[PDB]
Amino acid sequence: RTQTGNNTTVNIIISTVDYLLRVQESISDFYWYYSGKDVIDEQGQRNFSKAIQVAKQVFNTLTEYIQGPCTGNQQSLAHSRLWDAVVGFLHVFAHMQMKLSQDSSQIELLKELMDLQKDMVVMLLSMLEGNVVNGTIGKQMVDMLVESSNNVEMILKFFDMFLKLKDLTSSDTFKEYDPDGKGVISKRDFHKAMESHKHYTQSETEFLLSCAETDENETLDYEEFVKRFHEPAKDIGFNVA
Repeated sequence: RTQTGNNTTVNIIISTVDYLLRVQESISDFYWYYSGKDVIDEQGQRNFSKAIQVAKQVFNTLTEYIQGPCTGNQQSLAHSRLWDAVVGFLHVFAHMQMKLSQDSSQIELLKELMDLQKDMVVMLLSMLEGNVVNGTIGKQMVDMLVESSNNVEMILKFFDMFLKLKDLTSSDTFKEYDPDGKGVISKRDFHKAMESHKHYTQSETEFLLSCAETDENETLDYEEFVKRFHEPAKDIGFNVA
């Protein structure tokens, strides 16, 4: 952050945030290019993976900058352009979560995105280290949240909808559909089960049907379904909570 003995000082901490903003703008633009298209092709999907890797590394670097309650670095990121990048990532996460989940071919891209989201939330938590009551960092972070109100709401609804699935699949009223431990259940039984559970609205039910890949027998493995969706939700939502 500050080279005391040197005649000239360069803020590497701020430069890292500048690069993070520059790369998040490119990620948002590439998202907006792929938003209209129904499917993301292989080249775009790999470019997403490469950009997510770069952004994850930058987020880890910022987290290492700010941990060990480094108050100077925390104050520098507080006044830097980090909040705009966080808002952009929040928008991208809120929309790619709803888009990629429906498709069954971008599972790895969804996992990479969830890991990036987890690292962003870890960076925010490290910002909130050594916090004081009515501090400036908390005020700026809540301002960022209020600015990104809709995206956080969509992310939280996503997390709740995929966290209730563990209770749904552990319920006995769903367990009677699969009397054995084979764990393969039909889409018709799945739709009847979630409607009987009645903790899911119609929109949530149809979204969960869409998020489950269909085979020739119209049967799905709810074990792999829940292990794919619940656990990333149980981690990232815990960090957000």
